[PDB]
Amino acid sequence: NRLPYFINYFFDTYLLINEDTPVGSSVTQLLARDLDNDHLVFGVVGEEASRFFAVESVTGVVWLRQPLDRETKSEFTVEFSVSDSQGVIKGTVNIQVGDVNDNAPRFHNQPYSVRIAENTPVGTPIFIVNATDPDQGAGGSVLYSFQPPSSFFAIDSGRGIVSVIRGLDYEITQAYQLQVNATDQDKSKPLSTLANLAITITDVQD
Ligand SMILES: [Ca+2]
Ligand SMILES: [Ca+2]
Ligand SMILES: [Ca+2]
Ligand SMILES: [Ca+2]
Ligand SMILES: [Ca+2]
Ligand SMILES: [Ca+2]
Ligand SMILES: [Ca+2]
Ligand SMILES: [Cl-]
Repeated sequence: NRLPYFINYFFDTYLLINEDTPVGSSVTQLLARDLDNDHLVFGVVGEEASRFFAVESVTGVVWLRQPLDRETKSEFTVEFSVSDSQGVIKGTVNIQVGDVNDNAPRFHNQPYSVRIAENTPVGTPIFIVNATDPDQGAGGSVLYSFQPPSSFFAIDSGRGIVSVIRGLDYEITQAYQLQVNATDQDKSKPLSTLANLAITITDVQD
């Protein structure tokens, strides 16, 4: 009696599952060959595997039980089983959760407040802002801008540096309530968030 064996590509390489996959969704179908043409029955082995993947006994279709996330867990290995009526064969399948852009940039220590004198020289960096993004590639890289734009302050798109660009005057304007806007470079469906930045201006002699 000749034992059964798997054939699918994802026993040598890896199986990709995009993290947006609704639960109850089929992820693949396990395919095996018995040389003696036995009606094979498939299963899922382990408890790590079994709380993620349910396997249709006969068809070898594999579907998703608990939802996926790459922010939590990027990759993990799972072991599947196929029966010969007398003997179980199992094989190691490296899963890899495929990323999507489901995280808008997240600020740290907002709101923001700065205090500078009217005489602050033009080009003086006065604050630095930081927004993180955990996503993959352009989903997880940030670009800072003002919103609306400002005439008196700029912000470095790369490093999030708030510099002075037009000279200030206390007798004209004693405060400036700006909104820093952080955005990710995912060209198809991008995300963006806002932080308040309240620059108070201090009087001097003129
Ligand atoms: Ca056999
Ligand atoms: Ca996610
Ligand atoms: Ca993601
Ligand atoms: Ca993102
Ligand atoms: Ca990042
Ligand atoms: Ca003045
Ligand atoms: Ca003054
Ligand atoms: Cl805020």
